[PDB]
Amino acid sequence: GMETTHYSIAQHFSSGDFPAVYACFNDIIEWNIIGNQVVKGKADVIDFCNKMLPEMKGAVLTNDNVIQNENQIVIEGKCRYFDAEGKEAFVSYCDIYRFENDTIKTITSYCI
Amino acid sequence: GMETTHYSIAQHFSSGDFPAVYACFNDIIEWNIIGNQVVKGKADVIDFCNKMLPEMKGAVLTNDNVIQNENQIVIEGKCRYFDAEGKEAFVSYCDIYRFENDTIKTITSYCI
Repeated sequence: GMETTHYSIAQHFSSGDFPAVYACFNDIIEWNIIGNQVVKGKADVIDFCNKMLPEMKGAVLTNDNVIQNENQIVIEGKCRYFDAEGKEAFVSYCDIYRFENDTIKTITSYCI
Repeated sequence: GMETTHYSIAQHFSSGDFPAVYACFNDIIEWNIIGNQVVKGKADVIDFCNKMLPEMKGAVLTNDNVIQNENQIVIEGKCRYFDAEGKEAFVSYCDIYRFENDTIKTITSYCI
């Protein structure tokens, strides 16, 4: 049902596998990366995700926790990557999805 | 009912009015301030909140959005405060509460 589809979409996006869910983007999707920027519209969000994709492919992302209602879903997780000293580092993230039926209407990401 | 009580508790904590909800803390409550620290146990979390309270009283906190299931609740908001130049600044927060019936079991805060 809808709950399982939302769950899957969110899991894929949060873990960096953006291309698996581009077809689920609303035409006017917004991605609000808190403290950074808001990317708006299907084409601009897909292009931004594609620019970012190699960084995700080189990193290791683990989704840790999920909070789901009928409409909105929240995923916490961590992204392991390597810093300037070429040393291991971790970004802790919280991604919040608002769906409009089976499309992603908004994504809000807190990344620390 | 339970949903409205959880909602109220979370609203008060997220807006910095910690003393209104100390009586709702679980004995082994944990507050995980992402990228900072984990404060553990009722007494230590209350003491930490009390140390922080004057900073909250001098700031202006606005809860913007809420995602609630039967158990866990997520509040997004912003805290307006003044920086080193004595200039206005804003921390964007996402607070995630896990309840154990009517007690707060865990709080996880992402603050940017």
